[PDB]
Amino acid sequence: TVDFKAPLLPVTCGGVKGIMHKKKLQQGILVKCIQTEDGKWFTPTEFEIKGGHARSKNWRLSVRCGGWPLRWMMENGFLPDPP
Amino acid sequence: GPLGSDETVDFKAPLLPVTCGGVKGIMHKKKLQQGILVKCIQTEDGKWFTPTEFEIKGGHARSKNWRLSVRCGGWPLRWMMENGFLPDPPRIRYRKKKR
DNA sequence: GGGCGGCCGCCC
DNA sequence: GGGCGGCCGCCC
Repeated sequence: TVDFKAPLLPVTCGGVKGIMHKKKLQQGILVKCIQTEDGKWFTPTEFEIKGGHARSKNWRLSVRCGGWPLRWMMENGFLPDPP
Repeated sequence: GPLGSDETVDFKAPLLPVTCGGVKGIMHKKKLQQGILVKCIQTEDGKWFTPTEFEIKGGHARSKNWRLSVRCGGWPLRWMMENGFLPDPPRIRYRKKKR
């Protein structure tokens, strides 16, 4: 279940599940903000690689929330776009 | 279905009437040849668009392929290219140096 | 290095 | 014909 407004977002990338912490993402892409079910932590690009999508080189499209690319979440005000 | 419309259009002219959705514009072949990021399509209000900008203006952003969503005489621009009526624009506006 | 636009094959 | 995901290279 997905609440777009929640501080924690369930995300997927190539079938790998994670939990994204918006507060950590807001600190910039060098901060690990996505935690997988074994407790490990990933930056957005690291999670893109983890999900098999290294070649796409765009975590904003490769990482999904409820099936939506994170880019769509940013476009609709649900997720900060890190500067 | 896949064919063009019934209007007469000269496919060899330097300026082509193009359409995307309901939106009409004029494509300047000489500008398209310069590179894909060059504004080459002028709408009637005078505003200018690149091919992908024109696709978005025409309501076809989701298509992500101006070669099929932009038309001339009903024909997709891909058909115009396949038959030598339209150049395929370069990605960049200069010749790459030996690498 | 990273953002992001362009290409186009594959699906529906 | 609408749709969109995988891939990659241009450039800030």
